[PDB]
Amino acid sequence: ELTDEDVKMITSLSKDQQIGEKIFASIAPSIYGHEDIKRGLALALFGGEPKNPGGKHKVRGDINVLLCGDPGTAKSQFLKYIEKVSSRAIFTTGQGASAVGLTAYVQRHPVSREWTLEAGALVLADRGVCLIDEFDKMNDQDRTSIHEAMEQQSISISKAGIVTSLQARCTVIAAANPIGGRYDPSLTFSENVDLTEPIISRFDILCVVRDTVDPVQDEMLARFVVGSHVRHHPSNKGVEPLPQEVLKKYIIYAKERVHPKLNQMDQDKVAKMYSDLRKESMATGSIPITVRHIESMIRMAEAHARIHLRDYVIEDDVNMAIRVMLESFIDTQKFSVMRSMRKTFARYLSFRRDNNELLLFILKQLVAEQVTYQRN
Amino acid sequence: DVELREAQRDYLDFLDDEEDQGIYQSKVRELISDNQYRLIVNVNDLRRKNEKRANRLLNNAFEELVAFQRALKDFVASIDATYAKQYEEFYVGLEGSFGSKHVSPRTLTSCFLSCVVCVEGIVTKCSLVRPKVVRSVHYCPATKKTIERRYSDLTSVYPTKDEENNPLETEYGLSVYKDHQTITIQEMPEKAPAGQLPRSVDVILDDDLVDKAKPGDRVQVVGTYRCLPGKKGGYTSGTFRTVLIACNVKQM
Ligand SMILES: Nc1ncnc2c1ncn2[C@@H]1O[C@H](COP(=O)(O)OP(=O)(O)OP(=O)(O)O)[C@@H](O)[C@H]1O
Ligand SMILES: [Mg+2]
Repeated sequence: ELTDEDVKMITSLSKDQQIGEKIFASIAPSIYGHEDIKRGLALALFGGEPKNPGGKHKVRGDINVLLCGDPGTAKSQFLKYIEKVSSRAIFTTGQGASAVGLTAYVQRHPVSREWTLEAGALVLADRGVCLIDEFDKMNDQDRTSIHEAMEQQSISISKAGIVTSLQARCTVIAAANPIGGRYDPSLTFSENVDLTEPIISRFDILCVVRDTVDPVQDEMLARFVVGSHVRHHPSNKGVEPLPQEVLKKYIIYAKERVHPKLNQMDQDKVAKMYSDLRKESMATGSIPITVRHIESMIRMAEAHARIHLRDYVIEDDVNMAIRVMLESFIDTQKFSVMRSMRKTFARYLSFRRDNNELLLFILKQLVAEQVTYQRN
Repeated sequence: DVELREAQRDYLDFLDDEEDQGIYQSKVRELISDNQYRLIVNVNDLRRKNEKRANRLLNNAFEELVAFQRALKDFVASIDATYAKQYEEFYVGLEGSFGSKHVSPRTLTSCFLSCVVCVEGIVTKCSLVRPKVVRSVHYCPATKKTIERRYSDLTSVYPTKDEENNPLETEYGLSVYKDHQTITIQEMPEKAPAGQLPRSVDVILDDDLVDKAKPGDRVQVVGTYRCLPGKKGGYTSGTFRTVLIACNVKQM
């Protein structure tokens, strides 16, 4: 895929001034809705900027994503699309139904009969994407291996005689279901998922996919899937999404060439925002905000800049990264704290969110309240 | 053989310990009094008395040990011929401070072949003790003839028919066997590097040492390191199988 004069093509639409919306809408075109999840996956695809000040502070440039949601919401579809669209992308499942496991080992390969070091799946995706379905059904050793990979960005093997440490700088995109098969907003995120706090603490974006009964959305999704079934019958075999091949060409060029530097970030705004969030979160019995959240916001701002190839993070990039990080952090909170932080930080969470979207959301909330009152 | 005669004379002079502290004369008196036919000699004594002899013994183990054992047999005959006649051969064990030879199975490189090595290790294998024949006696009922055949230590033909094809019935009782065993020793896990697998080495024990060490015991084996041959064949690979022909086994 080493072409030339396609740098012109990528730059030609790079200046479109709305390419962000195009790319965010050009992820998994077979999945309706879930726009925020698509945005998060785009940011994960383009990635951040790994930096190790001196040689003693290793900071990962990846953006790990965890999609926790009740079943029947196309999480595995997102993971499979990422598998399809991203080079050096591998897919594995918490169950043993995956070709390659998460943990390293050494053995004679069954077909080649040769003694080889089967590196864990995470290692195979050394510079790519590792998709982990059924993230909440892993083994103890699988959990330990994912923890090691996410924490230290490497794997240490001492199985037979191989005392080695080989690095796995992967971006983990995971899919999981809530405990009991249904996500209950009355409980915080960290407690309605079969995952310990340290594991969840290493994910930069948490997407809480909820299947709530809604006649309009239900009808729209039914039309979508039934039309897909019609169009893929054997006999018959607000922007425009980019073609997938051009999308991956753009991803390659951005991920390989442009390395945005945050010399224009407004430290004042970020510091005040962080202090306010700390005070608010501790004012309530809620999971607090920590430094790693600022780290994740920095990574997402760099990734968003990379999407636009700016080479210099701009105020709007920082604001969008803050929007995404605050959306995730708020949705991880319980029901009451959800509204508390929504109202307290509605300004931040409304960046680049036009009036029509908020008005439609509020009207839908009101009509749903009316429906519930009617049918009780 | 001038060299072998010199070696035997030097060894016999060393064993003739009356002008000196009388240590090894007392040791020979000990071995004869308690009815054993193997002597243990500290290498430090050889170094203190004759550095050339010690170096030759350590660097060329086989012939030097043969000369030392022959001198030992001569000395025990001189002190007492009655006991000396009982045993065909008098063996020797070594101990003391082995400067560069003291190694482990890991450090045991081919550089030490045909030398004297004092290895320390953990015993992993102790094979069943087998009687290896050294001298067979066969009796012919037809010809009334008893024929003795020797079997030199070549570490093979067993006669069954007389000259004119008279069956020979082996005389087990009058035949001479030496008990023999093979053990596998390993480097102590304490001193082995934490990463790689253990490294081991074989040891061959003749009489007086067949069961001196039991499986799973920390031992020190002093002996000769040599190469074993393959069986008769037109083609051979440069590979050789090496073992440690023990001259002494001690519990650490
Ligand atoms: N938003 C959507 N757009 C299009 N198709 C969808 C959407 N949500 C679900 N589907 C379809 O509904 C079915 C269920 O989705 P899928 O099998 O991917 O479930 P899932 O979210 O991975 O569930 P689980 O957690 O049980 O594995 C699929 O056929 C999928 O194509
Ligand atoms: Mg699934």
